[PDB]
Amino acid sequence: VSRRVQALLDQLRAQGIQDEQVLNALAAVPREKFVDEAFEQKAWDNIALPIGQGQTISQPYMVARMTELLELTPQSRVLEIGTGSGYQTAILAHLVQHVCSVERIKGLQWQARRRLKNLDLHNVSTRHGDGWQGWQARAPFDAIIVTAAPPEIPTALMTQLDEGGILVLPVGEEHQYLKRVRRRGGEFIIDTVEAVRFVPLVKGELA
Ligand SMILES: Nc1ncnc2c1ncn2[C@@H]1O[C@H](CSCC[C@H](N)C(=O)O)[C@@H](O)[C@H]1O
Repeated sequence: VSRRVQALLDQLRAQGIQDEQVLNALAAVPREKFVDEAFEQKAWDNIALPIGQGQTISQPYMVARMTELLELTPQSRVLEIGTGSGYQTAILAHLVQHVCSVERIKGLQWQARRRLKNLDLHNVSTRHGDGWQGWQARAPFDAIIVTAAPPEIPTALMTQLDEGGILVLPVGEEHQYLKRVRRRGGEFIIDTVEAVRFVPLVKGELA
């Protein structure tokens, strides 16, 4: 593993990431493939970077943290909202049996699908759509992860959780916090994790 890669991993560990499976997945996904050639030198810096349409690839720490919170196993059926570059999608694909991923901007969904195909990842289903609606046909899910921030928790994304299912998302506008929602019998339990700042999860009209 390259110097820049081990530098990132060490930084993430120092920042409290403990799941070595998640770190191993991070190491195995060529992050540079997910940003423009112009950002090649900084592709492994622990920062967000511009991707195709006013959107950004998330900071590797935030990716690791959110991925940890989902408590994934190789049996997990996962729903991801906000494919973007496909970077987080690729990470999840290394960890679980199947990932379904929804992106509202057709241009991004299309490029992401190709990238994942190019990485020999065959356990991913991608969709151009509005993730406020989840993906009912593929439901329920053991884990749902949202990489854009709605002002409220989308109802469908609780409904589509299986028993013991975990939803992880940033919530808010002026004040955003990362939240974990767990389905437990007749109840959902909502915990607050940390402060964050994401682009909004945009409702309806597909870009
Ligand atoms: N309603 C919606 N449904 C699906 N995706 C949405 C959405 N609103 C915003 N998004 C998308 O959420 C993404 C936030 S950037 C996500 C980064 C991505 N996880 C990666 O690794 O590259 C953007 O691509 C944006 O288009």
